[PDB]
Amino acid sequence: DNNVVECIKEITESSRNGKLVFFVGAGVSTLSDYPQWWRLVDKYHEELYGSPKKGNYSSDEYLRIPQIFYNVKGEMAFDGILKDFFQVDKPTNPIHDKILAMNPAHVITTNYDNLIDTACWKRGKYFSVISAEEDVANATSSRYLLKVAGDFRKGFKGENVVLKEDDYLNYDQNYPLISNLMKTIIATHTIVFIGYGLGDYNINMLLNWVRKLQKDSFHKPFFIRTDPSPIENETLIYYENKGLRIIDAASLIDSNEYDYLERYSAVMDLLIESQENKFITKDDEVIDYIYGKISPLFALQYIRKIDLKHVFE
Amino acid sequence: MKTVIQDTADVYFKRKSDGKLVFTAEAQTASFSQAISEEKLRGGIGNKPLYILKSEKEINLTVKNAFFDLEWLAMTQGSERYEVEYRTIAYNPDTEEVYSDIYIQFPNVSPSGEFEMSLENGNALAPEIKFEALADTDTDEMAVVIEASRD
Amino acid sequence: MKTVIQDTADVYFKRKSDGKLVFTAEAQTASFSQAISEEKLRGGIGNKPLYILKSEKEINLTVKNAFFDLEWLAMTQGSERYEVEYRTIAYNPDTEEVYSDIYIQFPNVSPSGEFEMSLENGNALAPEIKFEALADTDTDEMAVVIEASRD
Amino acid sequence: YDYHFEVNGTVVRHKNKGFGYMERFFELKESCDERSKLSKKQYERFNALFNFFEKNGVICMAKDAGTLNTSIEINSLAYHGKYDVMKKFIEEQSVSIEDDYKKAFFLACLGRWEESYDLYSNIILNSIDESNGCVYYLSQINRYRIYQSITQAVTQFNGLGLLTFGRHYKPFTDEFLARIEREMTNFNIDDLFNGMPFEFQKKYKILEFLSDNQFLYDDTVKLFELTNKVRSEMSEGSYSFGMSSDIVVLLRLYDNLRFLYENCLWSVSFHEFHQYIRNSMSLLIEKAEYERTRDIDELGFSFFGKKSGFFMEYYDFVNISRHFKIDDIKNLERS
Repeated sequence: DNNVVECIKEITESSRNGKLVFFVGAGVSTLSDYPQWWRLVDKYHEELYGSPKKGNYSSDEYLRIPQIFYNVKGEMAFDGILKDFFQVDKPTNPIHDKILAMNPAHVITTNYDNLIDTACWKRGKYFSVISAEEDVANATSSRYLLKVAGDFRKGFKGENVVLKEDDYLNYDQNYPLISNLMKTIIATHTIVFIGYGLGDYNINMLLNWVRKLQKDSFHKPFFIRTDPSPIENETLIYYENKGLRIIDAASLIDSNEYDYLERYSAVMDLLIESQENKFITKDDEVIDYIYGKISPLFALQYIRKIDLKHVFE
Repeated sequence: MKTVIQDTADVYFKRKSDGKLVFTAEAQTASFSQAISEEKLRGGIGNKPLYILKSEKEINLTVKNAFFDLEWLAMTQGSERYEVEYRTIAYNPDTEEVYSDIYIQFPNVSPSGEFEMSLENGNALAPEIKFEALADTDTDEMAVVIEASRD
Repeated sequence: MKTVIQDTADVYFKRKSDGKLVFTAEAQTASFSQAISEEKLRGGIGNKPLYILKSEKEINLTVKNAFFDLEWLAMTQGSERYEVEYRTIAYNPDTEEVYSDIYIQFPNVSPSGEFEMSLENGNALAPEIKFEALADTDTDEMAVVIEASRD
Repeated sequence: YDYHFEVNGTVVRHKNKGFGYMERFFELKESCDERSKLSKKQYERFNALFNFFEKNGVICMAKDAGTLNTSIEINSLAYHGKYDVMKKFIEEQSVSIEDDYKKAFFLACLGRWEESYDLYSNIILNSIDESNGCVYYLSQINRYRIYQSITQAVTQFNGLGLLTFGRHYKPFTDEFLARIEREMTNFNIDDLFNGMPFEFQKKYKILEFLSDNQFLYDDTVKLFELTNKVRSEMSEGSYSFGMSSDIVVLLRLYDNLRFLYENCLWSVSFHEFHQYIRNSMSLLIEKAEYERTRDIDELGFSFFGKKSGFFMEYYDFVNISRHFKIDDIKNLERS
């Protein structure tokens, strides 16, 4: 599709300029046997009411169940179940390496884990992790790894991760530097979203508010859709009017429902690999490419022949 | 248009027992170096020697290319000599017209490539291959040349 | 203690008609050259002569540390052609003991160095400078040499 | 850039507008009473400084420089070609992370290129928990060099090796090759020293040239200039007092070998590194040959009335036996 061609060209161009920022959702973390949110909520509900919930967790229930637990039993039990659930090491999956293959200047992540940290360190590109309001001043390198949702580096304590209703209600006061750095990151870069659903209320409101502010200067971030069901044109139109740009993996490849790894790998390989000019196509798209690279060299009077090896990458 | 002037070449390997084709269309370095010498030998006894022709002799050759030949290299991917037949042309200086061709033939070649060319930056291919001219204990061999200029 | 071994030198210069010492002391390069030649400049003579033994001859020299002077530099800031002395030390190889001093003197010198180093990256001072053993018509010149080791 | 360290361990003033903290240290070197004028703590700091400097070949201030007999020694077991003791060493149990680095280089040397990469990936994960800086930075560099080696090896085996050995020998498993292309897919080495923390960027700046290619360019150009110098002097009849232009070549070569062999860096086996040693030793032997035959008037021998004679020692034989080819050695044989 021409639209997918434009998306790919834009993202690659952003990669060349050192202007690509990846955004990690729960999909990347689910590709390494990391226990998902719903298992944690099921655990909490099982302790609270002696049985798991029947039916899908409503978006309000995800936030309300642990509020009830924290209100009733207290900090100790919540921390204990957190310790039981999240004191497990896991190995990195290939998508983690693929994310860092594009060399993103900064990486955002709403997953609480530290898998992306190990993935960042194994490759060799250092990032100044920021997860508490203390770290913001202390950041050394110019590259950031923004863990908006708190981490366990300082202790498996409920106070250090956003997991109860009041945190999402009081996110503004608790981590406002985080909010400000976030906003400036989306504003002045090309952001891409991967492994992220479409239901997190605070993030979606944040993106809507970003669009509302920036008006026509809002360089629209990119979204990778990876569900096996192809995206509906009505939904596509609605989210396009809302102010994003959708990339569907289902259009790219065909696979089974549970082959999420295949889909993620396919879209990421299409992005990196795509080095791209291959998209030339017809005859008269050859001169129009050579021109764009050679014509700037007309203010100079003569250029060393072998030196052209630089200009053509 | 002012000054430089260059040329070209053509290389043609062949493995014996059949007409197996491996070849390079060019040889830029193509460093050809004949060599003959002698240091010391002989017992210097028996009064009359009645002979002496010892001249050792050996030939060196060099080629660059990236055409190991497209099909049977991949066939064997998953020692019957490597005879080469060099070919080129020569022109009359007075007229500068192409009037003569040259063919160079070697009957028994043995490849001895230094298998440690691990270099430190990604190069423009150029896997230079160097060759040694080999001879059995029978006769003849090494150098036979074909020459045109029948005009 | 394994293998380098080094030594030392020293370079003194002077100005004629005064006891002025305005120049370096310690030549790092300290390369020294002597040369004699001949040509066809006398390619033809009236014969029944004797000879001239021209031989041209020349001496080239160079030193590099600088730090000429400050008192005499100041006095000269506000063409006797200068004279140079070289002093080195020599030791008996059998005993490796400091026993002799080598004295060399060149009466006429004329420094003429390439007054453009123009180097792309700044150096650590040391403007290497060269000398030619000038000569008049009178007598002697070139060099006079003295030796210690009166032991 | 405050001072300038010559290749002989001397020091000269370059960019100093204040106190000469080199000069004070070097006068403290000879002043035992002042060495006794320090606390036990400060005495220990001076002792550590003294040991480091004496191991680093620095001697004294150039103003007081006399006759300097600098020592040379190469201690890497790989240099001496002890392939059995190293084999015993690898099987032994690792103790500290430095031992892991040394064993990684040893695995690299013995031609077992496979496990070297895996051990390097192990140490790169396990390194930081001890809060060490240098080991990680060097471990990534060694990793990229060994990856270049593996890729060139597989290409070269496929290209000419099939004719060379007669069998398409596959030394590396396919999944390993598939991985190594993935991990270092976009690795452009130039940024490696520009990505590490600022704290690392203030301590070990001296280790910066090992990232890009320039570390074998800077010394190669200096060897070219020195070669031009000695070649020009060789055809004038000139005599050089003190240090000739050729002793600097020997000193640079030996210092480079010490730095690139003791630290267990893998750049030893690359062709570009052999290129340096070739034209270094060739120049040295040419200089010896030229000295062996010439003429002097009276003072020629009076200048440096002896020679090293290029007594060619054991290290010299090791170097020539390693970093040459037969076609190279016959060229020196002719002249």
